[PDB]
Amino acid sequence: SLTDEELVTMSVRELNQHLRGLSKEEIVQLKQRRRTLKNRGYAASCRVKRVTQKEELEKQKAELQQEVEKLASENASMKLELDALRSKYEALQTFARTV
Amino acid sequence: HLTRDELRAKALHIPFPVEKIINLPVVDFNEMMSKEQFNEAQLALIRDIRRRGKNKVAAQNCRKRKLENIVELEQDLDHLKDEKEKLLKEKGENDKSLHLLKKQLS
DNA sequence: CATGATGAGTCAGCAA
DNA sequence: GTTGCTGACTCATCAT
Repeated sequence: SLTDEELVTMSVRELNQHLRGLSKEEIVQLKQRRRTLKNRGYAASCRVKRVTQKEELEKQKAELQQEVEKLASENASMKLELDALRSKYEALQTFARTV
Repeated sequence: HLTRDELRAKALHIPFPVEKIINLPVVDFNEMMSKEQFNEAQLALIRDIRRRGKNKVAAQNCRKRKLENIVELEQDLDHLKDEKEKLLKEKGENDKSLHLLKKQLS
């Protein structure tokens, strides 16, 4: 007989060398079995690329998320310092106009 | 003509239509079930028709949520890139304002 | 028992 | 005819 891995990686031509002692229906069923194992791999490969794309999108999102949160936090912390400096700056200009 | 599930149900003398077996709400299904005297074969077929009918809806809903979740992730990436650009622009103007104030003060 | 979500596998049908 | 995809259905689980 033949295993699942041996059959799925077998080319069509190479499968023609493993027909010793098989009926016409046994050959058709063996090819149909190879097609089924092929479909099992197509489905698994289709799901690998979908998981790959999703995890890659969620990786960029998490990286940009912590990037944006740090930017928003540092911008707010610095805006406070700029408002305090500008507030003291305008008080000096106001005091200078008194002179 | 009659689907395979409809033929199986009538072959076991099930009086309900297949659409009713699948789509009746749980409460109406239980009370209807309680007014009958089914044997084990009949009960198992009714449950099998209902379970498969409901699960294939759950399977297609689950596939559609995967596609929608990808659209949301790409929307999330699009907004995050805009938010980062907006915060960088805000950080730039605030940097230029603070630099000049420190420069005028020498 | 009831229910719903989900990965893996299977089949059908498509385009190439 | 084969290949690679993919929507659809089903089973097997996990959870409430």
